[PDB]
Amino acid sequence: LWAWDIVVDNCAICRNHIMDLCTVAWGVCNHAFHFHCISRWLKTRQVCPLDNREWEFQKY
Amino acid sequence: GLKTMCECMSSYLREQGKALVSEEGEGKNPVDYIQGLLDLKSRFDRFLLESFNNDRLFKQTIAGDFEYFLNLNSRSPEYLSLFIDDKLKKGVKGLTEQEVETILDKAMVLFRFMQEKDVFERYYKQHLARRLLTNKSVSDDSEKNMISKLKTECGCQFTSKLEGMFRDMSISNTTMDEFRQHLQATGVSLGGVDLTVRVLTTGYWPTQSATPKCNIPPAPRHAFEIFRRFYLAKHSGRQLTLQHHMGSADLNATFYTRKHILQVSTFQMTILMLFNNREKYTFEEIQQETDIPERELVRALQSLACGKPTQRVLTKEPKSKEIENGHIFTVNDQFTSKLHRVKIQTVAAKQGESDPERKETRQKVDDDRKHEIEAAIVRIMKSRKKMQHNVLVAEVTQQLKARFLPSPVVIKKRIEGLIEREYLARTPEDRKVYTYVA
Repeated sequence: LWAWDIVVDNCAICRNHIMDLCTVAWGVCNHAFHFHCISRWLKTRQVCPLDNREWEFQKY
Repeated sequence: GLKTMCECMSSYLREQGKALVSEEGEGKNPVDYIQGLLDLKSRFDRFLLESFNNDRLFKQTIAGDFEYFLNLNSRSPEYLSLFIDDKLKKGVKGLTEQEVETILDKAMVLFRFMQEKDVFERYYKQHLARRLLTNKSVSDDSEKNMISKLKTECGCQFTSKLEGMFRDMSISNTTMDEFRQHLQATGVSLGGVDLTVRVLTTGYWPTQSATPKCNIPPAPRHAFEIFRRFYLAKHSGRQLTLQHHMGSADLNATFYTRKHILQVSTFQMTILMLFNNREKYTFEEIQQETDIPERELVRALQSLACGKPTQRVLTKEPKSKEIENGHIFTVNDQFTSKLHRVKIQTVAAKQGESDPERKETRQKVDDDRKHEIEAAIVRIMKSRKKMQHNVLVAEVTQQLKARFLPSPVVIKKRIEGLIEREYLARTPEDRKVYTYVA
């Protein structure tokens, strides 16, 4: 229905660099987050500095 | 004096286990293999309980021997997953509730002995996903109870990810069912086919990295457009994973006597549509117009014309093990058939995976585990805000023991990446100096 735009460079302030070391996970607004942002908010830090607000994702 | 016979029995058990799990010969039935391990374990337990009246030393010895000889097979967890999956599947000898519970308890006990539980967890997740997609669940509550028991046996820290993934899969399945019911009540549809709407997110699911593309005919195109419109009418902007790689539907199609419902796979759907609409279609042209995989095309050919004589209404050239280009086939509906609905039997071969496919899956799982370990390594340093060269390695190995095996290379890579990405306030040159930034 609608394409997914997670921003190749950076969706927002993620503190994780444009790399897979630090997209699939849905965002807060169900518009998908950046690959770096999702990885940073998954298991990198207790407080997620990757989507302004705390991001944790849900759903399989 | 009680020690002296422990060595002999441990050596005998180790030799017996090595002989039983030896790679000499192929085509070993995973079910028979797991049955043999279970029988050996039961015999040892009976011997210990009868004569050794539950001695701690013998229990420790047998546990150590089992841990030693269990991980001798890299592919062993996959067969364990198959054995714990098909047994839970309906029709498995009509196992009683008590028998199923005992089998699950034994499987959980064995899962405790596995050294590399990450591969076992991945295989269990894949098997559960396949069973859910098989649409042949016996008891979802029983599966949930088994998952909870396995998580409790394996430990909360080790199985938190597995429990979360199972809960997410259950929630996604419930949401998909509710959305399908609402769309049906929506006083609408896209073609009247079976509501096999697999519109579910692949964020935490075992989705294949490659998504096959199937040539959607005008009817399939209209169905896809209607499904997309309904999904937009249900959740605007959001778009879950609904790839047509494993798309399934049930509709009546006639190729040009008796009305029959045809059940075909996603790859076979394009061929059926070509035969239903056109008269003569070459195999090369159909494959080019659909981009179906070679394995998928071979499976469709085997299940279409090379199957039972009752369903053999087309004589493909050639309809044998070999595949010949330009195989002209026609869907002759006038042929006599017994079943009212023509449902293609699923290709369920012996439990296992292709050697290249298994190697690729193992490599992907290992890469994911390495990435997770590297990500979690920085957490140990951040928690203490300081670590040494050996201290960081010990901390990483503390959290990377039950799930997997820690490696110095992963720790070094994580330490370097902490400085590189500035996630942690450490220095690659100064290993003694370590801090946290993020």
